[PDB]
Amino acid sequence: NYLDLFSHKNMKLKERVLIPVKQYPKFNFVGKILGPQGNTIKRLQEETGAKISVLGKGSMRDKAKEEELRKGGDPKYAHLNMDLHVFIEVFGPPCEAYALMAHAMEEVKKFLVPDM
Amino acid sequence: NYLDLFSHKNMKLKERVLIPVKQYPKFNFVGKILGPQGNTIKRLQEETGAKISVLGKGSMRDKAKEEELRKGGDPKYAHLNMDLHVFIEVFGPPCEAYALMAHAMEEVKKFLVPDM
Repeated sequence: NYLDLFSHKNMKLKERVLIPVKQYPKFNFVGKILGPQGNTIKRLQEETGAKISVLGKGSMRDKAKEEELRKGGDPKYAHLNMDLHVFIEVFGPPCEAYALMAHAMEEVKKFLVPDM
Repeated sequence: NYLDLFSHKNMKLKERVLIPVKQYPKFNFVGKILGPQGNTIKRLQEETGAKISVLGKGSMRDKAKEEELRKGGDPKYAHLNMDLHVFIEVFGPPCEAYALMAHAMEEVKKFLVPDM
């Protein structure tokens, strides 16, 4: 469409960011992002105002539970075939939607490139 | 697609931002953005690392030249039917393409919402 700076309806922005395991062979990304019992990624979302979730091959870490669930074919576990990644979604007023997503990308970069 | 944080090939991002003339009845937006013979929007681009251009009904300010060019139907003047807007385009490495466009949006907000 067009972007209207004074629009009351929010636009969405979405990104699937690969988790660079190739580049960090011994780094437990998945662990770090999620945290002691769900609490990190919880505050990460609270802090960014975005929806962030980890998805794809290796996201439960547990090759079995993933094979079971994949093979179960429940649609919700669809993502389990995909490369491991972080799925960032914002829903924001046009005047700030880019700000939101960029902030969110920053915060997430901190995890995915941890020696930045 | 997917977003790769360690990718050498740049992604593009584009936005068409309406210039809110209804909201600022007596404000010469077009003038301000372009400047003394082209120099503002020139630095704006230099500073953001983005491609920024003003387009649509009123972007020359000159009802005649616009009628002539519209009716001339040269494809380049296509935009002359559209609402007046700023067209922001970035071409950037994935790890910072969002940063770039958000910065650029901010800089442009500065012009389009001038009393903010």
